[PDB]
Amino acid sequence: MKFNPFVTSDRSKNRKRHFNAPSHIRRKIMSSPLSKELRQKYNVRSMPIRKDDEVQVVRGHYKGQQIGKVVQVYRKKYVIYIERVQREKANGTTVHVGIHPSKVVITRLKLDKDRKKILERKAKSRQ
Amino acid sequence: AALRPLVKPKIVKKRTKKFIRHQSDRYVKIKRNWRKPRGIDNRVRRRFKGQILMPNIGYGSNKKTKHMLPSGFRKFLVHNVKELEVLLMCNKSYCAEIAHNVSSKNRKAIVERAAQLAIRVTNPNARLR
Amino acid sequence: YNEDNGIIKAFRNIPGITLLNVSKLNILKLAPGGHVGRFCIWTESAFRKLDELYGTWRKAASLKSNYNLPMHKMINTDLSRILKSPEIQRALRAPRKKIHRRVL
Amino acid sequence: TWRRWHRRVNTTQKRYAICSALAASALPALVMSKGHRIEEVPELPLVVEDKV
Amino acid sequence: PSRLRKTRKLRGHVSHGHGRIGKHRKHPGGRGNAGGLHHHRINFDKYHPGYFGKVGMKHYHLKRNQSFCPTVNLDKLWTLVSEQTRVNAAKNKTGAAPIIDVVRSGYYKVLGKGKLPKQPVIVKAKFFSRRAEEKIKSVGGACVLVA
Amino acid sequence: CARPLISVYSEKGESSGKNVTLPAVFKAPIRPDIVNFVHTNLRKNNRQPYAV
Amino acid sequence: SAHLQWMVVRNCSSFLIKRNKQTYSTEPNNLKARNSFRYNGLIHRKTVGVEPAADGKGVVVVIKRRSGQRKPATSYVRTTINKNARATLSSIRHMIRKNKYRPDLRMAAIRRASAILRSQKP
Amino acid sequence: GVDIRHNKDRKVRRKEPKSQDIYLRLLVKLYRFLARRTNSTFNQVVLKRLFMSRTNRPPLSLSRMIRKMKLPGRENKTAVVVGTITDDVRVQEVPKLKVCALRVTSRARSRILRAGGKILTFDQLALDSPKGCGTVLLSGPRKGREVYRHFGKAPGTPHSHTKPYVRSKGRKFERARGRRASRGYKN
RNA sequence: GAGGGCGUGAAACCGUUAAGAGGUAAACGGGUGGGGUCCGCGCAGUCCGCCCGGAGGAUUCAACCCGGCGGCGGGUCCGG
RNA sequence: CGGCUACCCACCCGACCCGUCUUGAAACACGGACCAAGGAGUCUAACACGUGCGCGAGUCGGGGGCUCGCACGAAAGCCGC
Ligand SMILES: [Mg+2]
Ligand SMILES: [Mg+2]
Ligand SMILES: [Mg+2]
Ligand SMILES: [Mg+2]
Ligand SMILES: [Mg+2]
Ligand SMILES: [Mg+2]
Ligand SMILES: [Mg+2]
Ligand SMILES: [Mg+2]
Ligand SMILES: [Mg+2]
Ligand SMILES: [Mg+2]
Ligand SMILES: [Mg+2]
Ligand SMILES: [Mg+2]
Ligand SMILES: [Mg+2]
Ligand SMILES: [Mg+2]
Ligand SMILES: [Mg+2]
Ligand SMILES: [Mg+2]
Repeated sequence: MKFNPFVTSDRSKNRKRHFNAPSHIRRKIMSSPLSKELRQKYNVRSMPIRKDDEVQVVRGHYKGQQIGKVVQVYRKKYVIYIERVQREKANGTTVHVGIHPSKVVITRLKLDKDRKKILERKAKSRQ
Repeated sequence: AALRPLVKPKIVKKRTKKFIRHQSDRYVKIKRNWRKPRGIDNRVRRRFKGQILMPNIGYGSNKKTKHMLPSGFRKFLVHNVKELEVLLMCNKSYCAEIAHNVSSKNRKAIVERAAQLAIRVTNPNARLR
Repeated sequence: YNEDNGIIKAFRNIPGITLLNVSKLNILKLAPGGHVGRFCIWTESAFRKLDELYGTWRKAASLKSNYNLPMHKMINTDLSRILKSPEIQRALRAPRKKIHRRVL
Repeated sequence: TWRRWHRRVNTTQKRYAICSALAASALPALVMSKGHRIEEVPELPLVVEDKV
Repeated sequence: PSRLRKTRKLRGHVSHGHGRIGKHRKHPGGRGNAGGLHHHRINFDKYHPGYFGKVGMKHYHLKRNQSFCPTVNLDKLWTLVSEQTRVNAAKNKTGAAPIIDVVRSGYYKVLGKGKLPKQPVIVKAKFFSRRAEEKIKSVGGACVLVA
Repeated sequence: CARPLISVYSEKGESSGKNVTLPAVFKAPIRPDIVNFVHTNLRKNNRQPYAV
Repeated sequence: SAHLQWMVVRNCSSFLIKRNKQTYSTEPNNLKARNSFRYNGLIHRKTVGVEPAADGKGVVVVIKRRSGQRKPATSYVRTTINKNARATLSSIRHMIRKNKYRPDLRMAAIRRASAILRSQKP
Repeated sequence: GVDIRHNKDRKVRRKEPKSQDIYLRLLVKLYRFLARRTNSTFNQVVLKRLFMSRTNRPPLSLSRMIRKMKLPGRENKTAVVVGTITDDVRVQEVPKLKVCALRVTSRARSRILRAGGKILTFDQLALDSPKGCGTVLLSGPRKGREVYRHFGKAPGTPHSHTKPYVRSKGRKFERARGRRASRGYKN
């Protein structure tokens, strides 16, 4: 139950801060859980996403065991795009299909210096 | 030929017309519901013959046979199994009727439990596959 | 309960539950919805402190200053017991039960 | 905005209602007739230890 | 309680409980107390006798503070002091009497009433009516003034 | 006035030897008028001015 | 305190269904459906009720203990009877009549047991 | 048509007690049973005074309830009051007497028991005296209620003796025209 | 049957189809009759439940006692 | 085969268009082409009376103070030297 007098239970204010949060908060909102073997290996529940991961879909019309690479991230649309997930139009042109990143399981990361630092902050805080 | 309840007599209704509102025929911004005309000139209040008849306490039905379906039961709405099982004691006078917002999946279980307990359900075969 | 020691932290987020002190009672908690009879669970020191806090009919309340327990309107009130005790049925007329309907 | 929102009750009636509600909480047929589940519960006025 | 209000029941009637002929408009007679001499005198006289005019001396800057003299009766005069005192002082002890000080309770003037029991007492007050002074000398107590 | 005993249930759920005499509040009278009245007026106390 | 509990529970209580017409008490230990005083299960000090066995076979009978109120774990003692419907009907007749325990509502227990046995058989 | 006589048969009596109080409803049930199964007019009067409202069950005072039992022939008779009893501050000494009444106040119960008496409620009164044998019914001062000193034919015209409405009983508030002879008229 | 002011889409009104009707403008109330849509009913075969007297098998009470638990009802207020 | 029905049609008899001012309305008195939504005795102070409740020669905390900073707590509870 909410105990701060400085955070809102209010539906209007929460939806407004959600749909108008800037990009460096939209990164935190578009966050994905890690697979259970990788959370065993790294001791961390969730991470922000980027351009270069290896991604499996857990629910949708496109489900199960299809570990592909992300290519674009519209933070404006709260949508990532996956390389295997396609659909043709009428005119035979393929187009990526929108997947919200809560329905996304990360199987491999892209390792980088800031990702090592974020991962170490997660492990140090989970303690 | 379903359950054939207790002794229900020849019901008289004293009028079966569901009395109409004055000048509801002439317009369509007047719906058909009854409403007491309180004009200072109105022929319905003055009770001229050849005008419509006001409802009053004389037209009331018999207290023996108030709220009687023609099958012979008194109706009682039901949502689920417990409120069906309240009629386990008095089935031969009071029929059950499944509410309109009950889904088919629970509706067939209700009508099956009612068929076990021998309780009349007035709409048993609607909303099926 | 009385003498808060951490029972609020324990019972706090079990849903639908109410946690509530003795010296600060609520009618809005002890009868939610204006119907009497909410189930309650007490504690030893609380359940001993009740008779100090409201008294008996013989001694006044010690913690609340001027307050006694209320007056009681009917002392014994099993109406079936009263009507089927012999002191009333000595002094009754008779059961008159012939219907005497309309004669044509 | 100056509608008479709040209402005052006498303190003796405020205490009388507390006494009446606690007295109604003691009878088992009242509290089952509100909607709780006391069918397999021990005594009515439950009183646990101070270890709780 | 709009649901218990008369107005919710009065719907469907044309004049809403104020007549078709009369028609409650705005302010028929006047406002407030209009026509106290002119056309409401049959209400003002016969329902408020004495409403018009001056009577007394004009007293300027009156304080309800100097004229403060509450009264206490010889009925109430015992229960300013606990009843243990009147029992012990009435249980044939000696010639002595208890002192009841009404200025402690907050009463300045002791008026006379009836039913003063024969038990003698000593009363201290700022003022005394000769009725109550006779009653105290009749039961056998004494009157004492203070300042 | 009939004042029964109540056995104190331990945290395991078993009645201990400790017994507390029932206080008289659980013998007080029961008044749904006064409970409903005071409940109504305290609910009136629990609100704000609102959209004027 | 039976009449106090009745004057509290007869309206404004739980259960109580008032829907299109007449009231149905719907108490969980009741003989008939009528929200009435003689046919009451929660309030009286001595109560009789029957229920179906969860096995599917037989009729269980719940009789209130009378030895202690304010103790609903032990207040209701229950038995199961699985017979040829005539011996159980006579058995519930003996258990009502030859005890002092509620000489009323014989026929309430009997009719409810008879209806539940006919509903149970095919 | 039948009756050129007017319609005024429906009496304006109080059939059910307008209060919702449970204990009062149970007393109504019991005394209605006694008034239709005993044929004693004492039960009729107790039943009507239980129906009767908050105003017309005015509180008895302890001194009047003493004086009406000091009358010759009422020592063993129990004084029964419908309504409440207030303790009096006037009289000193209270005899032993038994009183059956609704809602006796705390100090009144205190000094009745200090005198050594016994009070009862109406269930105990029914269990003792169902026909009300040996009971003297008492009544409270209805006309002493202060609203009844506004009611008359007028507040001033044939002397009227009936206390006109005013805010503050002082000078300059309703004293001048028609209350004294030097200013206009006098009543 | 959601096609870019695109959820749900009412009424006044209009088009078309289907039915019926036509000199006292149309519309209404009481009373019926004719037709139509549709419901139920099974269509000279629809009543059911109990008890008692007859023709079959298959079971095990019960009548009687033993054993056991729980509860009712009263008594010495025994034991407290 | 039975069926009331807000379906339609036939026939007999009764049958003037509603609202309001008015002694008088079908009026050659006024308003109304049709339809959907909005649309009118509320709130406060004060008084009087009836009613219900509590206490009772008292009664009232409505102004303050008291409790740890906890959603419901702008609540509730307590003061009486
Ligand atoms: Mg908002
Ligand atoms: Mg007219
Ligand atoms: Mg009228
Ligand atoms: Mg007027
Ligand atoms: Mg006639
Ligand atoms: Mg008339
Ligand atoms: Mg749509
Ligand atoms: Mg659309
Ligand atoms: Mg045609
Ligand atoms: Mg005019
Ligand atoms: Mg004219
Ligand atoms: Mg007109
Ligand atoms: Mg006009
Ligand atoms: Mg015009
Ligand atoms: Mg509207
Ligand atoms: Mg009043």
